[PDB]
Amino acid sequence: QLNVNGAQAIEVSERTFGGEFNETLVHQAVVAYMAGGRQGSKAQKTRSEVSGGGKKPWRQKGTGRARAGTIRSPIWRGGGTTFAAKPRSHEQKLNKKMYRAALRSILAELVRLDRLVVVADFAVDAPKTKGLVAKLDTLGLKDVLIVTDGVDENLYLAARNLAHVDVRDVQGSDPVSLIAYDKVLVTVSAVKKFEELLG
Amino acid sequence: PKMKTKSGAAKRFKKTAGGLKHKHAFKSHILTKMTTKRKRQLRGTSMLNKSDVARVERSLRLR
Amino acid sequence: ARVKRGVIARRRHKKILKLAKGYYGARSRVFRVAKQAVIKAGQYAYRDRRQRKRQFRALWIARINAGARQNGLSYSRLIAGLKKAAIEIDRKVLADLAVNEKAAFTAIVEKAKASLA
Amino acid sequence: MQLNDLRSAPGARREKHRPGRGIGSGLGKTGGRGHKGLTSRSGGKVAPGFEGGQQPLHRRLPKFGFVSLKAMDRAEVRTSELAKVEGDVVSLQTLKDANLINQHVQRVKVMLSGEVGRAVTLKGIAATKGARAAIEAAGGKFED
RNA sequence: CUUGACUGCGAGACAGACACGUCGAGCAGGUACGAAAGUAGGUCUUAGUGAUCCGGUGGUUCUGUAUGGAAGGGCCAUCG
RNA sequence: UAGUGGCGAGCGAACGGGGAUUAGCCCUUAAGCUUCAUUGAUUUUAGCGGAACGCUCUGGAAAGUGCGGCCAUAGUGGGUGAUAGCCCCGUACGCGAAAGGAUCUUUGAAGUGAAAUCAAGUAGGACGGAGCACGAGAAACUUUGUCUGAACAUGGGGGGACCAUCCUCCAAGGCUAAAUACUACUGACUGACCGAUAGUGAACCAGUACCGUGAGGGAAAGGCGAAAAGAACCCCGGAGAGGGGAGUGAAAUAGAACCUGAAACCGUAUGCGUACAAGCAGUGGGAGCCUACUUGUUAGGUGACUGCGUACCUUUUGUAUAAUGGGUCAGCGACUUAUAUUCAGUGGCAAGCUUAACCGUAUAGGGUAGGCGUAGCGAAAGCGAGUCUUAAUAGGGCGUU
Repeated sequence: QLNVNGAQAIEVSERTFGGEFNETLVHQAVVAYMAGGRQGSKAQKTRSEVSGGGKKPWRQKGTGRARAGTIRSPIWRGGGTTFAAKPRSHEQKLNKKMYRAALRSILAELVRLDRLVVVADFAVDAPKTKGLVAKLDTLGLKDVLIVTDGVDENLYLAARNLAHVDVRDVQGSDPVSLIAYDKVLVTVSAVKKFEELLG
Repeated sequence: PKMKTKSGAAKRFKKTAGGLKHKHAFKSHILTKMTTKRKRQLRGTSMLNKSDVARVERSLRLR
Repeated sequence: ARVKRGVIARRRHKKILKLAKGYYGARSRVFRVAKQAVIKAGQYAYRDRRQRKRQFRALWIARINAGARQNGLSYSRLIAGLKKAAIEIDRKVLADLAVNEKAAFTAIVEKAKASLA
Repeated sequence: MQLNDLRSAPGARREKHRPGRGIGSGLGKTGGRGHKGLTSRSGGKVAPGFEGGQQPLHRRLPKFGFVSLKAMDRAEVRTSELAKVEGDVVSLQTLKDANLINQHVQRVKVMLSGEVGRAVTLKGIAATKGARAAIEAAGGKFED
């Protein structure tokens, strides 16, 4: 089914790879991922929380002045924000079947647009960025996602300075970061692990 | 649970799959005055009228 | 995400206050009087697109009337020929011929003294 | 697929019209609330059940019934889902291993609402009359 | 005569915002009567009335906080 | 939800499950904990080293352009005359402590735990209260202000009035870590937070100035430039203030009240109109005049004369209304958020669907306790594709492929 660099096929499932693309589903999984990485850490003060303004600024009548009840009204420039923020969460619920079906719809389009490149194995020996630039250049390859079955330590130490690549495992791959990089490298061990999860 | 039903409405309206069933009024404490035909036709458990369903299942917290 | 609205409010005041250009006093220079004055000038501009079609229709008729009585015929006797004859010529160019081409307007009022109805 | 090229189907997301932003938005000046009276005030809510002051239905009709505390631990299974157990024995515990029956349930009566399929043995579990027949049709048996 | 001022109901309507309200057979429990066809689910008709919640009373097959009971509750009837 | 409640408004369990944490020791004397004394160990209080770029173009200035390299366990850091992985300070990554602090750990020591010896003015009760979700209610159980008052393992308490029978426990002596709550104060990282009317009241000598007898209330005020190179000298003036030059700089209409420099408001110049004409001040028509241009049947300005014309908001049956509000400008200023729920649209799965805490090398995956669905009817026991009722399977309501 899928073809590799090292002269073989893999015969992957029609389930995990090569299904039909649902952009309504992948949009929901991308908006869900991009919101669960938001930290809702902000707050503004309400009219109760701004310092001061206990008493009325003047009497209710006789003064020819509009009705006030505190120096810290939201109309006044000292006052509180009217619907002042508190730290809230922007986490939202994907179904577990719905994350998996959206990944299974992305992998199908990475195959269909030639953005997925399968290699037999991908390992560097030295913890060195120059050694991994020189091996991605044998594949004609920049702005890559490298998806292995388990991220090894030298492959993580290389390419974590390198400007346009990431090294993920299969569990740690996510809808945004394999729709963002212009190529995805999966090993043959990765498409096995993608079919344990999705097929 | 962050929405409280009226406890006083759940005593009155039991919910079935045919609707919200209730008992009848006028069946207390003055019963020799009315006929037996009017004590017979109020003895059951009626159903709740269509104009009444929206007000009751806002009280019984279901809207 | 706070947004300050000083750039959009000044370009929106400057559109309404460019449409107020040429107005007396505070109608052309402060916004609360110029907003009302540009609204009113576009209510009048709507209304008077209808009256322009009426004010010229009266002016044509008044000159056709004045140029017909030169030839011994009123307005309403001149127009009356043409449910019986048929020139199918309108008030706009008969007023232009009553002023300018006065001999070709005399030729039309004799075709209407030939109708007699 | 690009992050620059994703959108959902038409009708999946809506604009969330905001009330009170000018008189061309359609919800100008009042925001769907109309004019005076409480429903346009803030906190302008009518309590549930309130009918302007007459006796409402939840105080005018009589209370009736008691709730049985005997039926809190009672539950019903049906013959459609008796084959979902394992090991050809339908017990009280085996109905809890498959998620057919909650915990704190200790009285199960099985009705007829489908087909049994497998030959199962129902121990310590009441069955109806039409359900006992459809189990013993499919090789079942009963004891306690 | 001495009870149909019946018991269970009730097709279908009328009124009707809702709660209410009004009109109405056949089988039985069973009936007075008529010797019988049959009439009778009160009065020539329309006023003579009062929700719920609390109590009171008589039933009940229902519930009955370990179990057997009771207490309390529910249902049905009726009173304040 | 059960209960509870002028059975109103409301208040609200437990059983049973899923987890976080994990220890029980003693009153014939103990774990544990404090204080020292030591045994190793780990941190903290400062630091040290820390890779790799040149030419060219525009420019006041290069990090930007153009070309070619390099480094990378260091590439979206800070700022350097405009935007720097290779200029600088850092960063990744290694190292480092005379002397203290703190945590952990050895193994002694003095203590403490500790009240004495398995619990008597105690349990129980009567009055009056309070609590238990429980408004004393059939009111259990717990606490007690007043008054009383036991049994002793062939005892005693509970199991929601109460009594029997079972079951399970030993009150009236104690001590116990972790999981849990909070952050005035430190430090590091972070932000679909704010950017001087915002964000702390407070970016600036702010809880200041000021107001109060006092408690207390409580402001306004940031920006020259890359560098002060902050204007030597000359001229008018009062050895002024403030200017005109000259210098400085890329720029001084960046000259210190200093980036940008808007609007109201106030001016000077120019063109046109305006001193016999009545009113929401415009609009339709429209002459003349004046500027640019090119041809004229244009473009800009002014608008004599004339037709029609009683602002705006709000509130109302209705307002030019002599009804409300607005002196004007510029900023600011009002449908939000959380948690439950219903309906619609749009999706995933589908007779099933979905997890909550929590676990997690952590938006994955696990975790299906639970919630809803597949069956209803009845107040309920219950019966179930069926009850109720009545002595009546006889007659209707609800449900049902």
